[PDB]
Amino acid sequence: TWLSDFPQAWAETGGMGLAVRQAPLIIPLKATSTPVSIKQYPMSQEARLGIKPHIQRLLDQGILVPCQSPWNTPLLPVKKPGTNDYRPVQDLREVNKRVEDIHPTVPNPYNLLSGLPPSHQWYTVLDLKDAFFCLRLHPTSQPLFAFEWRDPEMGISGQLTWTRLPQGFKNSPTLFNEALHRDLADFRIQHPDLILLQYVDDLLLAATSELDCQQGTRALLQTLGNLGYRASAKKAQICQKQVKYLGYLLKEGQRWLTEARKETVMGQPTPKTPRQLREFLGKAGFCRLFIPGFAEMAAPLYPLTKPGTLFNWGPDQQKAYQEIKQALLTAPALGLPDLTKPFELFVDEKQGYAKGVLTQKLGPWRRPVAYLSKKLDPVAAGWPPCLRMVAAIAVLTKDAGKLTMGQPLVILAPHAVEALVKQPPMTHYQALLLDTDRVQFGPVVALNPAT
Amino acid sequence: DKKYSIGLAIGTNSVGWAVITDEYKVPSKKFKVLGNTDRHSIKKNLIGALLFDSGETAEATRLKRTARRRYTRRKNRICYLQEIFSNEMAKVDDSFFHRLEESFLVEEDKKHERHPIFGNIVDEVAYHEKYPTIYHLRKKLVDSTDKADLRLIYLALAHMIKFRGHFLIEGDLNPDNSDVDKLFIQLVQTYNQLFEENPINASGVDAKAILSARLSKSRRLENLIAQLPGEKKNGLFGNLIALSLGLTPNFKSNFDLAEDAKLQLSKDTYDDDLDNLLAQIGDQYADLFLAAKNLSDAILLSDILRVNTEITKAPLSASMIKRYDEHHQDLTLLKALVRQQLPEKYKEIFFDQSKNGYAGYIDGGASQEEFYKFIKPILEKMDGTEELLVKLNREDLLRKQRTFDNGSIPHQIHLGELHAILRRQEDFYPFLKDNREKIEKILTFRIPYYVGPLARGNSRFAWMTRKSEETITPWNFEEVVDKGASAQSFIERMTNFDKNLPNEKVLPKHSLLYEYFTVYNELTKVKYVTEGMRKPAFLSGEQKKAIVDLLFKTNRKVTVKQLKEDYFKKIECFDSVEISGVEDRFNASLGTYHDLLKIIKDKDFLDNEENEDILEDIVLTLTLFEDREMIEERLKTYAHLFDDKVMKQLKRRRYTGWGRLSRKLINGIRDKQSGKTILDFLKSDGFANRNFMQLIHDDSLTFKEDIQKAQVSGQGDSLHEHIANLAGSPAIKKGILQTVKVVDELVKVMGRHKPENIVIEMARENSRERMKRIEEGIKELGSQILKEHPVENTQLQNEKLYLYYLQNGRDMYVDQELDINRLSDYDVDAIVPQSFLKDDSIDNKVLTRSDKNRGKSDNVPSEEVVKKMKNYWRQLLNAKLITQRKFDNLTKAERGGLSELDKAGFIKRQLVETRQITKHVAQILDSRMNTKYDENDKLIREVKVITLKSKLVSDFRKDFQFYKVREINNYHHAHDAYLNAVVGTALIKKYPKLESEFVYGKATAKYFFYSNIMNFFKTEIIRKRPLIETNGETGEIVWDKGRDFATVRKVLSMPQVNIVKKTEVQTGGFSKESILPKRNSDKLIARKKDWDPKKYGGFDSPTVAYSVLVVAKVEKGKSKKLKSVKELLGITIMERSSFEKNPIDFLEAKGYKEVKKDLIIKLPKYSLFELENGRKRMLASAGELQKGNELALPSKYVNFLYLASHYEKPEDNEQKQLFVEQHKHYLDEIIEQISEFSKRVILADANLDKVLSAYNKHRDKPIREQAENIIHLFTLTNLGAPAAFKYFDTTIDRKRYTSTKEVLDATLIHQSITGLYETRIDLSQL
RNA sequence: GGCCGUAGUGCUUGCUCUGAGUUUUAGAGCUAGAAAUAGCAAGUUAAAAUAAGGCUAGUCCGUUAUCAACUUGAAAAAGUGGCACCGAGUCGGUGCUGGAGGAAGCAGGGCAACCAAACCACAGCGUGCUCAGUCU
DNA sequence: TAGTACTCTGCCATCAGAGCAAGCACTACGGCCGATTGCTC
DNA sequence: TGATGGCAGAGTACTA
DNA sequence: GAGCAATCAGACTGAGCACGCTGTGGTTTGGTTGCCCTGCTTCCTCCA
Repeated sequence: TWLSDFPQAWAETGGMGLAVRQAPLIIPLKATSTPVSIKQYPMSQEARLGIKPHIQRLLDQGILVPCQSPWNTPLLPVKKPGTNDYRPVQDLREVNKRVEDIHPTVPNPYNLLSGLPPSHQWYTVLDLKDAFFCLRLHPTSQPLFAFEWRDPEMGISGQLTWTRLPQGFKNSPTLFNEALHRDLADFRIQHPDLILLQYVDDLLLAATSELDCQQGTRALLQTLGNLGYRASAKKAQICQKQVKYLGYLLKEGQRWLTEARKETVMGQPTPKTPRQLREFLGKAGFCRLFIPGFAEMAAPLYPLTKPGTLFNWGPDQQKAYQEIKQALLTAPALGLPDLTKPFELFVDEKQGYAKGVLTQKLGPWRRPVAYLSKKLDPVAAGWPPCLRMVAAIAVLTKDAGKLTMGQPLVILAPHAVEALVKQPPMTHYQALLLDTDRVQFGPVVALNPAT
Repeated sequence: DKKYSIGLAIGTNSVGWAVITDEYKVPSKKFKVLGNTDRHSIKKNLIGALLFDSGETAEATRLKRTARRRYTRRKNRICYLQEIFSNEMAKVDDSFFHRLEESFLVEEDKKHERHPIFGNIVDEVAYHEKYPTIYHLRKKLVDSTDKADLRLIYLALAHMIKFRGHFLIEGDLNPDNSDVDKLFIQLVQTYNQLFEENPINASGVDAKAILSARLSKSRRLENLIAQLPGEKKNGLFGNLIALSLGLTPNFKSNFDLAEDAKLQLSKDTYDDDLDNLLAQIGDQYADLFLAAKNLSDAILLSDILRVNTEITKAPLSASMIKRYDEHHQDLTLLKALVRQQLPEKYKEIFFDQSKNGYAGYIDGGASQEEFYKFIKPILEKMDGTEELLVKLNREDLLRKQRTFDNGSIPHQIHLGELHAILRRQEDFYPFLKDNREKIEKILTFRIPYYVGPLARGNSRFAWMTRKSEETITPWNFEEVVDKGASAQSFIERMTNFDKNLPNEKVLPKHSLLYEYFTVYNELTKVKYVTEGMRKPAFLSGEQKKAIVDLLFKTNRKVTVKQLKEDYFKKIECFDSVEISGVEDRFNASLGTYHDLLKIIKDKDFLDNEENEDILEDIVLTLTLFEDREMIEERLKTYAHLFDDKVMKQLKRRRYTGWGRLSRKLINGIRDKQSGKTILDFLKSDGFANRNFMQLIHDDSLTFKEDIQKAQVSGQGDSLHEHIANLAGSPAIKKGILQTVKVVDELVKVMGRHKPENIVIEMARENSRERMKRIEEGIKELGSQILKEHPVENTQLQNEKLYLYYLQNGRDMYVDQELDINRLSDYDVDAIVPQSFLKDDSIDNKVLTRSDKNRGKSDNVPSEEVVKKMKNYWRQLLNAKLITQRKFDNLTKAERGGLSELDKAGFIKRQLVETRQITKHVAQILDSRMNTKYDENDKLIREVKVITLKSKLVSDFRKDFQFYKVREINNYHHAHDAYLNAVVGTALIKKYPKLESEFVYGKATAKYFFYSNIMNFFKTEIIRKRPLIETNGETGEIVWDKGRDFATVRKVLSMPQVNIVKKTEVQTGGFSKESILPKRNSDKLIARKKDWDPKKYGGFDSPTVAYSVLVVAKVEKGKSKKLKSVKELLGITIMERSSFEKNPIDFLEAKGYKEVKKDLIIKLPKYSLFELENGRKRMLASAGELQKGNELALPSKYVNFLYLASHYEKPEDNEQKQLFVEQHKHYLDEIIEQISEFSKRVILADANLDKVLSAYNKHRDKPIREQAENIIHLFTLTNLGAPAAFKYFDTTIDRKRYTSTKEVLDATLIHQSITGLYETRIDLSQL
């Protein structure tokens, strides 16, 4: 029923939209920018046929118009993971080189989820289709982007510049966010109660009750419809408790882990080459935040990957492989951090590997927020056990800042090295750990090995 | 961008190249292809070689030019004679000269009677009966006193003027002197009459046989001296005999003249020397000298005439008539003898022109030698032919008047005959009396070699100045041409300039200013130490002045002892003086100053300053001019300065040699600060006493800057011009230019980035000459080894036979005689061991019975043997069978043997290049590549140029199993370039201290270092070197043996190498110079415009300049319809200009109609075309094709073939034969590879069948022989023109592709100088 | 040793000349045979050309050097062609954009300890050499 | 059936010589060297 | 001073 | 007698000098070891 109510917001009905609000944007050029051109790199047969329908559709939409320009960079058919969509993305190496560099403002995924409070339990994930294509390009800067496309069936041979901002331009992901930002910025003024998360092209609306989400969704669709953006309706989780966002499951206000992801890590067999082990470690490392003591658990595997080492798979590496396989099977449910309440961090350090868990109060219990673990630097590796914990706190305390948003937490560790920092038996560590505004030490107490 | 290096290898006809990275890996990139085919890209390895035809010198062109000038001048002489005779020839016979001009013309074409002299058959036959040869007419004209026909007079005079004799002997040759021993007895009589103190008698002495002997002049003089009692060599009689026979003796000892007293009768300046010697010795000996002159005249005249002269004044004509009569008598006798004794071959002998004999001798082209060879056996197998055989042996049987030996007749004989005719016939014809002088001048005029061509400003090879613009004729040459200026320009046109100031001419070597400059330069750099001096002190300006004024101008050679005593002890009054910085005796001295002092006898004049210009002019004249007459005419302005005697002495003096410093450089330029010249500073410059190099390099003075500006400003040129200006062979210059161009293209290819390193290397690089040299040596030594068994040139080409003959058939180390028949059993030993240096020339090779007789087996020959054979070799050297250097090396031991320093030097050179040509190539490359300077105006060495010798790469290949076979394909050039780069880079990385002697920019310790400079490549030396190789100081890895060898093996095994043969437009002679007889064919070329070949003969086989592709229509059949045709046309060299001027009309003349200018394509030689399955053919001409494909045989097979054939001939050798025996089965695979490649590309089915059959039939022979013969089979599948090879006994001829039709439907490929850039043009579309 | 000379070899460039060779024509071929054919006689010499030829008209010049294709040019000359990787039968194929996150290696710079070597100054000693005194 | 037209295969290629001048590149010594000795005419 | 391209002649075969 | 052709001061003492070795000392350069940064580069996901 949602499709009928907002014909001007869905991409299936509205189609190729237009950024009516923002004006055409001039792409500035570097001080030494001089025209450059290169013959289009011959494209593969199947890859050539993949882009051809899009060029026809882009020509109809007005995105691509025939032109003659001195700038001509080839087109790249980036096959989609699903089948081979071969999106028409320009190589744009030269243009990126010739064009200026501007300050970026894209939010890193490790923070967006930090802003979500557990109070808002109802979610609404909206994805803007053709997001980059919405912003118009001034005709003066249109000649900057061009490519040679000749099809005898079409009957037109030459350069086809882009009237919008295409994919690949190194500053495209920045301008869209900036431009889309102000648009949704006023929406928050109209609806302060709601909590809308603006990704690069994915909008997630969080509300308190079911009715609040419904009211916001209708208002959000109308605002985006007027603004010209069009959202795909095929994949749009609306008024559902279980939603998928930023690669993370969101249920009961907990940053769960998708079951499909867990299968991929365990599904791979035992690696036999450094490439195979890197693939595994890459999959594993995305889930470091759930596995307690990830640094020490996967310590053996690290030197096996070492660039100049031999892949003589060791029994310790096997034991290390099994630990990761079993650790991911029973990964806990990390809760969404609530910025209003204070944080709590447990710190432990055994055998030169720092481990800990970031937790927050949940009723009478503490709920884990993120598991922090790091390899201590070689200089601190040889320190005595009393001094090693001080370095472990500093390493983990730096990690907590990337998640707590600078808010203070309770540094809890078994030993009482908090007084040791004042009178060590290092000046940088003192400033980081003695800042009462950002860090403090609570009652000294041990912690469970699992935590 | 990636760091890379370019390796080059230069040959006379090949330039390999290769690009490598920092890891010794050849890169690879896709290159765009232009043209009109579908192909738009191609992948190629960055390694290849360029092949081209060798360059040629200008020797042949110079000879042709000289011949053309000679023919033109001969025609002009004949024209002069005709112009003189025309006035009376008009009355006697108007059309005589016209009939003469058109003798070469068929009867129908002639505009007069077919008879040239008289115009009627009766008179022609009568004249030919009365005078069968021209010499009969010449003798009759000389002897008779009656009137003769003007036509015959002209004919004789024209023959004499046309064919003049040689101008070697100058002066006069009175033909009346024709005795030998009678005239020698007359000379002896005069000798006794004058020198009556001691008698001299030659009774019972075969003076005629001694003087007429074919031996050397010195040998004849020695024999005559020995056969004459009472006198020895170098006596008065001996000197007179030497002068008469031609040797130049010094009569000073004879008359104690205390002078040179050297007189060479032949030279005309020595005639004036003889004049002055007669002045010295009064008149007594003057008559004796006249007698000696007469004797010499008679000797040479008898040698060249061999006929009495008293009866007739026409000795040469009489000799020719006698030869004619003997020919007639011998011919009649031979005819009768053949008819009587043997009538079975009279026909073949006297009628068959195909075979040799009299018929082939006269009508055919057989020469005297061939005729004698054919007629000897028949003469021997006969009776009563003893005198005929004697004449045959003496080379006097059936002789033609005009023969190859007629080159010894001086022009004075013809002059005498002509003068006799003129004297006889001048009474009846007044104009002959009036024009005798000018006729004789016509005969005896030749342009001096210093005047050169008589051009008028439109000849590049011309230097001459004319006092007046009138036409030059032999009768006003002196009055028109300025001979003095001509000679001055002659000399100055070839001398060099001063590099310091490359605008001014260099000074004469013996110039007084040069002598002063050298003396002062050596003098300013001396320091002395005497008691009471804290330290040594430089020579003060006044001190140098006094020293020059008291020592150099008083003694020829200055010695430090005279310097200390005559001046320091006497003037400075310091007994204890210790000179320093100078050798005991000074090098430079005022040599010219002393020479003039004893002649002009004026110290005041020689020391005065205002006549220095006069003195410079005097020495310049003496150096420039060689002839006394011109020297005198130049010194006429200075006659007032010195009396006639002094003038004669000056004219006698002759200085030879040019200096290296221009007068401007030495004295003209002055310092801006004080206006002092280089000579002034050298005389006195404060107390610093700087020398010439310091003066010119000093920054404070302006000399440096001024010189630099002048040089750089005036130094401008182009690459081609500079390369050609360098000194060397034209082939090497061509290779250098090609190398520069390929370097430029490779730089363009690699992203326009200059390489880090450039490594280069260049290769180092008669029977008649050997025959003449051995003949001269045998004549000089008086030996008869050649007489014992004559040897032909082809046999003498053998090294062993040549050594045996040069050694006079005796051992070089023992006093024994070797046997020619027992050859191929002794050993050839180099004078210097082959280990020290590599030289297989005759200058170092010595043949001996046993090589164990050189004393020490390594050092130079043992002392005692060297002394004995040293007397024997002084003899062989006076004989000239060995060279100066050969003799020196042979006799070295006595003075000293090979020292340890000598061993060190020898081994050191074997690995370091020091050739000026390589240094020039490296300098050119460095200047082109590196052109950026620094803050101090110093060139920054962005690119380093490294030069290596081929020994390093050859040793690398032999040591690490990278054997090279040159007969497989042309990939070895590219492989050599790649290996050169690898070795050079590795060496400079391992040893950065050797860049000084490699990169362009104690003895025992040195020996082992250079000997083991390439050891770090080896693994087990038993020392075990580390796998990795570090720089030794830094951590840079230079050679990882684990992989780098695998990399080299992979690179050398790449099947794709860019081999490109440079297309060239053929230039040179129009066609073959042979003139063929008349025949009915269209291939003949007319020799003149109106001489139709079908009636007059002509040339054939014209060289094609470049083929042209023409698409047009021709008319075929009686219907004259237009059939579309596409064909190749060969534009010959003669018609190239005509075709280029108007191709449309040129093509339309040949028969094509409606040609297409756009479709016309010019195709030079070696144009490439691809067809079928990768088959490629090159263009030899418009009607023939060459192969254009290379066989990429695997390196495994290459190595097996090398090892089986034993290229270049214990446990290491033990394993090689076992390896070959194990891999015997590789020969079949090699044959299979050859067969499949030939089937795919060569397409020579019959030749392939023959090769396969021969291989099958020769399967049982040894593996060594089988591999050695399989090496030959690769000639079947090669790049270039087909050629004939041999497999064991079976021989395989050429398979030529005489059809150029399929290529018109092929793909035409245009390749750049490296082959990486192509333009494929499809010819099927046209 | 340097430097200095010279002695020789080789090669390159330029000039002036010589002897031949080749081509056409002249040197009456005769006898017997219709004829082809057969038998004899004769032979040595000369003229002209010797790169076709050119204009600049000289007693000059004409075979050396240089030269892939295309565009611009009168010419002299200047411009024209993506990279990386895995391979290998004369070369084949694959890839190529950003942003963001996690992990790992690498090189360079600064600073503070400890250590080696080198140079220079003084002094001593083994060996060898020059000079001075003495004898000879 | 005769007239072009193409393929194959053996033959063929202008050669000797003499002077003069200039330059380079490379290899061999020697040199300074007086006084003595040798031997040979 | 050897090559390597031209040339003549013999052989074979296709076409008017 | 005159010419051509090589040949290329002994010992002792002393001072003075040359090559090599050693002791002392000054200075300079260089190196390893250790702690820090700056930087550059390579390897694996998750998205337009």
